[PDB]
Amino acid sequence: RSTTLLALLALVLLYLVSGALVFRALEQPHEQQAQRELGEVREKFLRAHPCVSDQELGLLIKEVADALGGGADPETSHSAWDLGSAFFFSGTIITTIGYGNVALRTDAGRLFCIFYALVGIPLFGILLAGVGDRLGSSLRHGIGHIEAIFLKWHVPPELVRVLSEMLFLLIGCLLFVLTPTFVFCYMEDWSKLEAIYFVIVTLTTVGFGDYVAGADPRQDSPAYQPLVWFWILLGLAYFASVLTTIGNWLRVV
Amino acid sequence: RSTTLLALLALVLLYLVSGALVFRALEQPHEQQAQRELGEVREKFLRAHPCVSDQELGLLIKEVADALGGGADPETQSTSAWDLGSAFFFSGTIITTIGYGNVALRTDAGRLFCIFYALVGIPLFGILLAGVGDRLGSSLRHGIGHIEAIFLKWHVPPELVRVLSEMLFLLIGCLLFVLTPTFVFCYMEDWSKLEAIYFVIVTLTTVGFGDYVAGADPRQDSPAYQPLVWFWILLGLAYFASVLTTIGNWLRVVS
Amino acid sequence: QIVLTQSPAIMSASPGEKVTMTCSASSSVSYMHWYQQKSGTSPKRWIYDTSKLASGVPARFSGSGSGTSYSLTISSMEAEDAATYYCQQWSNSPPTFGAGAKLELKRADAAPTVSIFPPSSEQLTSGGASVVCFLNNFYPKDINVKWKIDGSERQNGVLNSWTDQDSKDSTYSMSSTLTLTKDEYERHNSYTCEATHKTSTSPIVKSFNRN
Amino acid sequence: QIVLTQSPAIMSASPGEKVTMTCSASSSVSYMHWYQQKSGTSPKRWIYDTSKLASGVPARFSGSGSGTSYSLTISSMEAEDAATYYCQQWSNSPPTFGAGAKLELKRADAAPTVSIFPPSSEQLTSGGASVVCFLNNFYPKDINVKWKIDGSERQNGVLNSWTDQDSKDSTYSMSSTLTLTKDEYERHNSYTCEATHKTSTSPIVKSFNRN
Amino acid sequence: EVQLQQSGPELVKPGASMKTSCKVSGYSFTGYIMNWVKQRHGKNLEWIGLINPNTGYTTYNQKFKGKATLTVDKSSSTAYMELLSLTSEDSAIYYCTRGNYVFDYWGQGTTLTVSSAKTTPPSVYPLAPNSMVTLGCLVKGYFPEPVTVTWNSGSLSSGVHTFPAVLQSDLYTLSSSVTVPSSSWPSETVTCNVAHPASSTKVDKKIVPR
Amino acid sequence: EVQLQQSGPELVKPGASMKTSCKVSGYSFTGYIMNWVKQRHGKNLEWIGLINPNTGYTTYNQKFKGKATLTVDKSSSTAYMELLSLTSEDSAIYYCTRGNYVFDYWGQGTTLTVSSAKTTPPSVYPLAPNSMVTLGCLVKGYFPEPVTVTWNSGSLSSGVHTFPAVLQSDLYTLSSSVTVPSSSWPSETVTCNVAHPASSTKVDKKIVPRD
Ligand SMILES: [Ca+2]
Ligand SMILES: [Ca+2]
Ligand SMILES: [Ca+2]
Ligand SMILES: [K+]
Ligand SMILES: [K+]
Ligand SMILES: [K+]
Ligand SMILES: [K+]
Ligand SMILES: [K+]
Ligand SMILES: [K+]
Ligand SMILES: [K+]
Repeated sequence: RSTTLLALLALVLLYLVSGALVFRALEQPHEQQAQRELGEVREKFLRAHPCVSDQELGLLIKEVADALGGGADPETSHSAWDLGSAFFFSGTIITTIGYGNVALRTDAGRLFCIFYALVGIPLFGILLAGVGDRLGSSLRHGIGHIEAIFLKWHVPPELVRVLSEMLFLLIGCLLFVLTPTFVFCYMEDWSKLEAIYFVIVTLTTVGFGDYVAGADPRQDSPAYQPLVWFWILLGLAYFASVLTTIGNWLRVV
Repeated sequence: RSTTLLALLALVLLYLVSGALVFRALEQPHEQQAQRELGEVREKFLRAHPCVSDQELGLLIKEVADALGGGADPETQSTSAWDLGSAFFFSGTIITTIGYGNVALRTDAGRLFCIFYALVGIPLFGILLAGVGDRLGSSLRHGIGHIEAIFLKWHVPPELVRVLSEMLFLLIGCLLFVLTPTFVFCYMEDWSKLEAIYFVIVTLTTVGFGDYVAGADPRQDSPAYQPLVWFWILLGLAYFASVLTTIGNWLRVVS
Repeated sequence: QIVLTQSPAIMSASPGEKVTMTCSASSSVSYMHWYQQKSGTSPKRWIYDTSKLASGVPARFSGSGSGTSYSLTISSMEAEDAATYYCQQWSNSPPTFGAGAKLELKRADAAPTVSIFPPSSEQLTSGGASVVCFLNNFYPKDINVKWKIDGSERQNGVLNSWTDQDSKDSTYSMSSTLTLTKDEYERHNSYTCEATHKTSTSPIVKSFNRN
Repeated sequence: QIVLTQSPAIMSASPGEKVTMTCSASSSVSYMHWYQQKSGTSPKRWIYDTSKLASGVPARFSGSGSGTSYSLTISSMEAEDAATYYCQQWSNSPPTFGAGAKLELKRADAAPTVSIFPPSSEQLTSGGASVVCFLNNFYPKDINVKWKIDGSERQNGVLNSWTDQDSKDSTYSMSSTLTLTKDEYERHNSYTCEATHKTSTSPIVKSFNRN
Repeated sequence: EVQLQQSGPELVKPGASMKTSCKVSGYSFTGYIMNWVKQRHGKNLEWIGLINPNTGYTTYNQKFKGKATLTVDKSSSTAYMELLSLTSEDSAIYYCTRGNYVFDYWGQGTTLTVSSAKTTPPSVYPLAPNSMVTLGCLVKGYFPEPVTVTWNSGSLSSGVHTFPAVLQSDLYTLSSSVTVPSSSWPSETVTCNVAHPASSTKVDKKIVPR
Repeated sequence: EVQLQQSGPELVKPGASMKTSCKVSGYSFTGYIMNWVKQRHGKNLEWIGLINPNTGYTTYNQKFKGKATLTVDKSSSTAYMELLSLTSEDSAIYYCTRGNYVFDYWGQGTTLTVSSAKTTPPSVYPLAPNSMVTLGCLVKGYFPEPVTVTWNSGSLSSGVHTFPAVLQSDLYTLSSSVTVPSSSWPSETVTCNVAHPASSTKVDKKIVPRD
């Protein structure tokens, strides 16, 4: 194990460094794109409105930046701390996803968040194990019946078990990965790529926060907005198995 | 247990609803004020600049918002977030499942690579963490034994000494991985003690909001600093893994 | 879609009275503006940004308010202040206005001088029959007109026209015009125009016989 | 803060010739503007936003570039285009300018007509002694003037004044004035003005002896 | 003196479109946002939309999205409003007004009438029946507005009311009253002078006792 | 026709301050940013700062933060620049120019001369010595600009170079050359005429051949 852990550590470091090289290569070229876009917007505005000095437009952008920083929203509801959005935020905590697309501004908010998480994550952890098993056993009950069809075509039952488990992690995938990606494509005006990126960043509990469904009842399908927390809960369970199977494979080799 | 799970599920929902009420109560008033301040800024700008319509100032603010959202800085008008140091650190935030996100991928290639980087990366790091955890346990318990034996030397009961050691274990970890870093970051990042604790905990819970990130500050000429923290994360997480599993047990005892 | 409510829609003030009209907003607004309009002319910016007077506006005018309630006040009512006053908001697009508050001068009550006029010969030859009633120089504006043909009321083919408050005597006047075919007209004989005003418990009735 | 570098500072064209003058920026800018200036007049907006022509500007003028390198081009030089061109930026406060590039008319090389004048009696009586050299009607502009007192070069008390390219003959002219005390003047005898021009391998020299 | 000078009243058929103008003077047209406002007798003053004359930028009240097109001519510092497929609901006074928060300067307004009615001269009928006597003129079945009534060519100006016109069967009707001492009539002549400029009609009626 | 009319040249003592004006016409003064730009022969065009004449908002070049105050009078649509504690290095041409990204209209410029010098009339010295012959005038120790130099009262104007004046220790010096056929001189009297309006000085010097 001594050898193992130091070997494994070095492997991970190399992985990180090679990850670093790949990311820098892909991302460093486009670093200043948002600065260029802001500059484009400023200069285009000065051209359109000669009563505005570059310096007066300057303060506007700083004052607007501070407002947005405080959670102001470009308006042309929209409350990120209405009961629906605040529920969803609390959800982001216990799930360890932590999008952060909306930040806490109050020291009281932060203090409470600490205790809320410290008590909340394990509580959810317990329920997750629970929901995992309950669905797992129920799915396994389903798995047996599928195994019977494979059994009655004279497939060796160990092959059938793996075949069923593979089908297990494929039906789950279709149910929880593909449906949402399609759903989000339509609902969020994202590309199918943006949607899978969101889904996986979400279910891995990484939760960058560059993409968020929002669980914000807006209109048209307001029920679905907080309902996606259901997909998250169910999805997280499926993905737990997926993560362990990938993990076990690495252990196996 | 099916009855108990429904009870547990509702318990979590109540917990979320109570969380939601507290968060709204504490955070919504400031968010409403921020909205009022944006509106005050627009109304002053229209009074100052008669050649600008409400709706044209509206597009400016929306376009500015999108640019700031992409990580544009209001303070500058010139023209590395993806220097080898920060890019390494970014990769670190993925496999740890922390995922600060204080810098976003802009390329479709970047996102596609991230998917497979994480899918392979997280379980790999999971394995290493279990390893580091086991090692950590052995190290501390063997070490705690010597001071544990001093309690045994003054004739105290063995079953008492186990729990004393268990409590002592928690104290050791906190000093090393909670309090020291909070004090470290307080000085290094120019945060408040509470901001630092908030960061530390949000980090070790692997929540990783990204409102607070150690090293991120553009000004600091300390790139070696940022990965050094990533070693604290590696050691911290196993400690907090134990804490998180144990507090679950406390809740198991309560249920 | 912010709604501004001015009530009452019409109000009256003796010279030297302090007058205050209020504007209620359906949701919060940072600033309220006010316009003055006199019949025949466009609205004039009167007060802007809640309490700022536009150039010519005399000092006897003030504005005030905040949130969802705003007010225009006249310290002492003058003749030239009789007009319609509109609030408008632009804290939210689109900008919107109150339905306006018409401020009339108060004066001594005056009974309508009532006149009735039978169809001219000239009009009958064309086949139309218009009976005209002038209720002139009365105050207040509250008035009811009824037409009777042979002592039974008629409420059909009647068109009414009111003047604005007279700029000199502050009275009102109205016209009522019964329009009949020559046939309907010639069928009946007694035409009476009956006016019900505050200045009398007994209607004012002017009449003629076609005879 | 941002520095705009115009190289070369001076350039020359015959009419019909293509002219390209460049503005390199210390750091990237989104747009370059250009001004034309002629002696005795304010700069004029010539090209703005890199390639847009101001109202009067003839079509032979164009602009181009991006980032740190921008250029102004005359497809076919005309005589009226001899002038100073400035680039300027306002992608970063404060807005900044180039030093300016002078565009001169090309013409046949011409030798300077050189003349030396001793101090006038009138000036000597007040105790000053100005020796004046006129270097007249030469092309190109590049010229070096050396003063020699009893064979020994002198570069102190020397004041040079140039005219701008003549609008008729396209030549340059300059005056050089060695200003001495009467005392320094009266100590020596031989005063020479020596001009180094493209038109000769052997310097152009006018001299006089005080006797 | 900042000034907004609008074009004159317009009459158009149902379904037709219409274009009205507002020339600004005393300030820089391109420096300030231009707006149009609709005033109908029944309803509130209603903001139609704005144009930025410098950028050509336009936004419309949702209520007028399809109806109205704002444009400007920078060179003549004139703003234009076009209204499409007109109904009687578009009969109103329209103003151009300047401002981006408050409407600080307004035009004199232009009256739009949407009507299938055709230029018709009035029939003018005399109204004959104390110290004072009241006579009148009924002026009926004219189109379009206005008419003017005077009495003895303006020699009678005190004791004179002209009532507003009303629609009687898709054309206009009004009357005018004059009050004179009873000694005066029918002792001496009282004649109303009616002008309808649209129809070039100028008619005098002597008031004769019944 | 947009027009920026600057006030006339300014002569000030070292340490004193100077206020200069820029009156606009042909556009709305308050609709556009007003800038000030410094032109000195040995240096780049320098942006001094800007005022938003509608808001009164000012920004300065860090280099001029102490030196310059910009104000506006909206009623007279005039921009002002004040320069404080004036040094030799402040002597330049100053422009008011309009714009918020490019300078689209410029005033005609105003010249500032910082100098201890008192109104001093010039000393005029004659410069006397192939087909052609060159004569000259040395015009030295005068203040302020300008002087007018003619030859035989302007009847002799071809073959003339008058050089730009140069400030040397707070006084101006210039020279004029005239080239005439040697058959002309000394056959014909050639006099240079120097006028200094400031000092109401008119001097005529005949060029006489040295003995
Ligand atoms: Ca918000
Ligand atoms: Ca919400
Ligand atoms: Ca028309
Ligand atoms: K963010
Ligand atoms: K986890
Ligand atoms: K974020
Ligand atoms: K996580
Ligand atoms: K996370
Ligand atoms: K996160
Ligand atoms: K995040």
